[PDB]
Amino acid sequence: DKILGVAKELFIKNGYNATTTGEIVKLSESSKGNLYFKTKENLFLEILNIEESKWQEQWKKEQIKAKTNREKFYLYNELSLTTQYYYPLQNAIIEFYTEYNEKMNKLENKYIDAYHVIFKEGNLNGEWSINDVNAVSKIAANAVNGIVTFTHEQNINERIKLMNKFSQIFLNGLS
Amino acid sequence: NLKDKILGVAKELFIKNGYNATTTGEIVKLSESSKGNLYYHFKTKENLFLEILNIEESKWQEQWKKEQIKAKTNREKFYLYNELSLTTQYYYPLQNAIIEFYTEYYKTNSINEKMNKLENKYIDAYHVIFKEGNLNGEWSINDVNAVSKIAANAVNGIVTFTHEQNINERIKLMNKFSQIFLNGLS
Ligand SMILES: Cc1cc(N)c2ccccc2[n+]1CCCCCCCCCC[n+]1c(C)cc(N)c2ccccc21
Repeated sequence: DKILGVAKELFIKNGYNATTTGEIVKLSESSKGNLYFKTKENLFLEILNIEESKWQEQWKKEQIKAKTNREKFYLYNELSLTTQYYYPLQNAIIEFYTEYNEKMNKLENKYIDAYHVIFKEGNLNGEWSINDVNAVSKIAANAVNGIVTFTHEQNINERIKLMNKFSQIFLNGLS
Repeated sequence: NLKDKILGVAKELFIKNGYNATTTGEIVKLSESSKGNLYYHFKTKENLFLEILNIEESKWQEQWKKEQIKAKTNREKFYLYNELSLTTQYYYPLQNAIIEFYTEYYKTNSINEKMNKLENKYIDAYHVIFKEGNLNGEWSINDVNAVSKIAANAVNGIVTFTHEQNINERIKLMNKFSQIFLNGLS
């Protein structure tokens, strides 16, 4: 945990490659032997799992505010911009994909799961008629991740504005 | 020419060994130039890499001006541009030295300003697609500058975060997105 906490801080601030197990160990005393997650990957892939969940929990605690699935969608994407979980590691996560199908598969599904529920319960609630949810969930998720990640610099309220103009276009698109 | 040769050699070096690993001395010696001349044209490795990127955007835009003839309507151009963005990046060699470079100088605003200059140039492609689409009545976007930024960044996310998939599927999705997106505009 002293490892897992320092890593997150190092992976968020500096890169994936730019923070190595040398600097992580020196950051939390616990000697290199203690770091045995097997590889640097495993350490990192474990953090993503943690953070993806800390987000997914926060989303459940905050989705009550949404009455309809339409609102659930809008909101989920809005919250993605503001959260302190997962989405601030996406630079690392990108840098990770270049530098290297396993525990990754269980994450990518947990990552799209929030949209799966929304679109599934959305068909049950009759708000739209999407027939291939897995496609639309992976699309929506990644598009959103794009809007969050490829604008992390400019004014936060513009960001929120853009994401909502997105959510509108997308949902309107499905229906 | 020694500006171009520096750029060209630098590009290959970056492609070959990444951004961080490539030194200025390498670029210098391999291009039969000088640290002095490199400094006079680019000041830093960071800027040198930025001009490499400026060129690559210019080259990209040229591809698009030629490639977009295969797309008659702006609806078609939107579909295409997104495919290209996905496909052409899949085998883009600088893409790794870009990721490296970005996830390093994005906290620095002097650089990040110049990188948005670049990224805005990419967004411009969508701005044109949407604008001409308004003029042709393929759709009615009142807020084009926003919709462009969205399209571009939605496609970037699809391009970048899909990674765990087969390349024939990604195209399927990217086109599905292209479909869904356009069909929520009118
Ligand atoms: C040649 C060429 C070839 C292509 N297939 C191509 C495809 C799409 C766009 C440009 C292309 N170009 C042109 C490439 C010119 C360079 C401009 C793009 C770099 C600007 C930074 C973009 N960026 C931002 C904003 C935010 C991020 N978190 C981030 C993370 C990782 C990587 C990039 C990031």
